[PDB]
Amino acid sequence: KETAAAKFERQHMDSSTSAASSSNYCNQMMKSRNLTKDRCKPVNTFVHESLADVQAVCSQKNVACKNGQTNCYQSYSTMSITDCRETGSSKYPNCAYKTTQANKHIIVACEGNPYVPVHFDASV
Ligand SMILES: O=c1ccn([C@H]2O[C@@H](COP(=O)(O)OP(=O)(O)OP(=O)(O)OP(=O)(O)OP(=O)(O)OP(=O)(O)OP(=O)(O)O)[C@@H](O)[C@H]2O)c(=O)[nH]1
Repeated sequence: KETAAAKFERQHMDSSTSAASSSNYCNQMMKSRNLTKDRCKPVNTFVHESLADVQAVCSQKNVACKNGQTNCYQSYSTMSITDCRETGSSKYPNCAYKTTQANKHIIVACEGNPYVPVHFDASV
């Protein structure tokens, strides 16, 4: 059974220098990571850092999660990321995405023991 930490790696982890793909990165990535199987996931960020660097964020700046839980953490460093946002014309199961590359501070929710990223909350 897929753990929350494993699901965070599948949905958000793309360790590389930055986005690389043969075509539209977000279309290819959201499909291959199975983020378009039951619905078009409307917004999804990929993080192009090492897993260790992303896991380390669970000990960085504690911030309120958007839902009001208090187990969110903001990276001290900017981080190479790629935002995927569903287009207006995208309708499931023909999901389409616009790709936005950025360097931003990420905000993740962490849980468990070991305390590890389980949710991507925002970037700033
Ligand atoms: O900059 C951003 C903003 C958001 N995300 C997403 O990332 C996931 C985190 O991972 P998870 O394990 O958490 O996965 P899930 O992907 O199942 O989402 P959650 O259960 O956490 O709930 P939620 O945040 O309410 O999103 P939904 O996708 O259910 O739909 P809505 O946008 O509300 O549409 P609506 O207007 O009602 O039709 C989602 O929560 C969501 O935050 C990014 O990547 N980057």
